[PDB]
Amino acid sequence: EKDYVVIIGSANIDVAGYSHESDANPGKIKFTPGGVGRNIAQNLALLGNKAWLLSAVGSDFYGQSLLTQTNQSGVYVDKCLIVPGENTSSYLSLLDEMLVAINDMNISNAITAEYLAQHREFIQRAKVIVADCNISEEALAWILDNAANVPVFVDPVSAWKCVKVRDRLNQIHTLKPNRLEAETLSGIALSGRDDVAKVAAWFHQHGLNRLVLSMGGDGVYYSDIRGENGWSAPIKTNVINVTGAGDAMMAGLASCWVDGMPFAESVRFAQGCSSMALSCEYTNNPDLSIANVISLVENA
Amino acid sequence: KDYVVIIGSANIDVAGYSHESDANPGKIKFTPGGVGRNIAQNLALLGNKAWLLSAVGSDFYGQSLLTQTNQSGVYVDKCLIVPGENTSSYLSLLGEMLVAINDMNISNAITAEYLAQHREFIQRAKVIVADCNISEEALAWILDNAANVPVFVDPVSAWKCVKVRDRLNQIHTLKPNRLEAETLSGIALSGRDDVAKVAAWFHQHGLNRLVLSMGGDGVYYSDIRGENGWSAPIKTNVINVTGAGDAMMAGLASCWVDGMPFAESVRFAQGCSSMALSCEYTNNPDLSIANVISLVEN
Ligand SMILES: O=c1[nH]cc([C@@H]2O[C@H](CO)[C@@H](O)[C@H]2O)c(=O)[nH]1
Ligand SMILES: O=c1[nH]cc([C@@H]2O[C@H](CO)[C@@H](O)[C@H]2O)c(=O)[nH]1
Repeated sequence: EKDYVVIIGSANIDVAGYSHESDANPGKIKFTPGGVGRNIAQNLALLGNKAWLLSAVGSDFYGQSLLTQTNQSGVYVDKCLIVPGENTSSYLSLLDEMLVAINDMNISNAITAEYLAQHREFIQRAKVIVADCNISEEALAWILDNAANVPVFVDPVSAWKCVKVRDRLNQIHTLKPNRLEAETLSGIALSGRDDVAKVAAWFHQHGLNRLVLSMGGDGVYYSDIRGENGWSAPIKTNVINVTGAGDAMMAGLASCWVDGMPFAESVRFAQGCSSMALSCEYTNNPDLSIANVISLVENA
Repeated sequence: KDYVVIIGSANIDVAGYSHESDANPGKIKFTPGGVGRNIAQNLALLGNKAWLLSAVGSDFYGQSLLTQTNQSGVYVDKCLIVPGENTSSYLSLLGEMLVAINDMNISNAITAEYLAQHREFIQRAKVIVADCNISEEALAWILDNAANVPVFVDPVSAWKCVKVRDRLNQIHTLKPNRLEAETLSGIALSGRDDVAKVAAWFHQHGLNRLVLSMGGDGVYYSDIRGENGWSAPIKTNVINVTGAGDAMMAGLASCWVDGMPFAESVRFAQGCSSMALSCEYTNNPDLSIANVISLVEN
C-alpha cells in the first residue's frame, strides 16, 4: 500500500546508568533509542504503519547508529537530517528511581521550517502527521500552516515544551496532554476529576478539535469539539517501565485514526498500547502489535 | 608490512555536564574510550599499523565505536562483536567529577580462546600492548604465547593492576602510576626517595623495564640492566587529564618499534602525554611524531 504517516520530532540516545553498591563505582549502563517523535514513529511501524521520521541527528557516528537501529524496527529514516559537526541529542539518567537527569537536545533546532519545506509535498501527502513539541515554535507553526488538511496529531512532550501549542489549538486535530500539561496550557487547575469538563471546554473554546487528556490513575478523559466526551478507566498493568507509555498511546491514537476507528474505541486501543509499553523493560515494546493490544484489551 | 597489536578494552565514554546546577539541561558527550582502544588510536596517529583485538556488543553503538576507531587509522577488523551483549561504557557526571559508573563486563569476552584464534597473527606483531581490563586468564595467555614479541602492559587501575604481580618476568615494559606501583610492590611511595627501592622490588621480581609516572614529580624509569633516571614533567596547560597515560603508553611502544633508546623513548612518551593533556578529547586528533618532536625540542 502507498499510504504512510509522517512523524516530525526528536530522536535521542537515552543513556541510563544504574549504580550498584551505591568516586567510580561499577554499575550498568544502557544505551537505547529515545526521543518522543522517534519513539512514536517506532511504535507506529510496529503497529504496521508505513512510518517516515523527519528528524535530526549529528555526525557523531552514534547518530548514524540511532538511525540504523530505528530503521531496523521498521521506520523509514532516509529523509532525516544528519547535521555536520553537531552531537546527536541525548537523555541521560542516573538511577539507583531516577536520581538525576540531563537533557541535551539543542540539535532539535536543526529541524527547521526550511528542512520541512524541502519535504513539503511529501508531508502534504501523508495520511496523518504527528508532531512533538521538542521542535521549535517556528517549525511547529510551519507544520500547522502547511498541513494542507492532513490531520496533525501533537504530542506536548512536557509542561515546559507544551506552551508553543497554546495559540494554535485551532490547527491541531488531536492533542494528548497529561494533567500538568493541560493545567499549564489552560491555566485551570486540575485538582480532581470534577475539573476536567471545564478544562476541556477551555480547550474547545480555543479551537481544539479533539482532546485526549491522560490523568494517570484517574484514567483518560477524551473530548471532541462536536460534543462526544467520556472517561476511559485505566488498564491495570504491572508497571515495569513508565518511559514510553505516552509515546505508545500517541502512536495508537494516530494508527487507529488512520485505520478508520471511532474516537472512543481509538482511545481504549491507545490505552492498550500504553499498557504494553508500561509492562516492558524498554522505552519501546518490540512485541507491540495490533494482535497483542487487541488481545490485551478484549481481555478486560 | 610491520604492525603492532593492541589487546584491551573498547568503551563508549559518556560525559554529562549538569549546566545550571530533576530534568536539567546540560551537555552530553559520547566519545571513544577504553585504555586499549585509546592506545591503538594513539599508535595509528603516531603512524603505526595498529590492530585492535577487543570486544564490543551488538548494540549498534558498538558497531559505530568500531567505525569511528577505524576512521582514526586503527585496523578494527579482528575485534569481536558479541551477540546479545552491550558495549562496555564509562559514564561520568561532571566542573570536577561528581559520580562515575563503570560498566565493563564485556571485557570478559576477550578470551584466551578468542586470542588463540589469532595466535600466529599476534606472534608476528613487532610489539604487543595489553591492558589490564582483560581477565587474568587472557593476560596469562598473551604472556605465555608472545613468542619473544615484547609485551608492553598498561596496568589501568590500582584494582586491575594486581593481575600482573606474579608475571612481571614475562612483561617487557610496565607503566604503573604511583598508586599502582605501591599496590603491586607493597612499598609506599611517600616521596621521591622511595622509587629506587620500589624499582629494585620490580626488578627482583623479574620486570625488564619500569616506566613509573609520579604525577608532578615526573617519570622515574628503570631498566633491569642498570640504567635508571628521572625525567621532569613537561610544563603543560592541562585541559583534560583523561587519555594522558594512554598517549604515554602509545609513545613508549611506538618509540620501541622505531628503534629508540629507553631514556629518549621516555621523554618522547612524555611529550605524547602532554599533547593529550592540553587537548579537549581522550585522544588528541593532532597527535603526531612531528608535533611531539616539536613539543619536546623545547
Ligand atoms: O525534552 C525532552 N525530554 C525527553 C525526551 C524523550 O522522551 C522519551 C520518553 O517519552 C525518552 O526517550 C526521551 O528521550 C524528549 O523527547 N524531549
Ligand atoms: O576500568 C576502567 N575504567 C576506565 C577505562 C577507560 O580509560 C580511558 C582513559 O584512560 C577512558 O576512556 C575509560 O573508558 C578503562 O579502560 N577501564
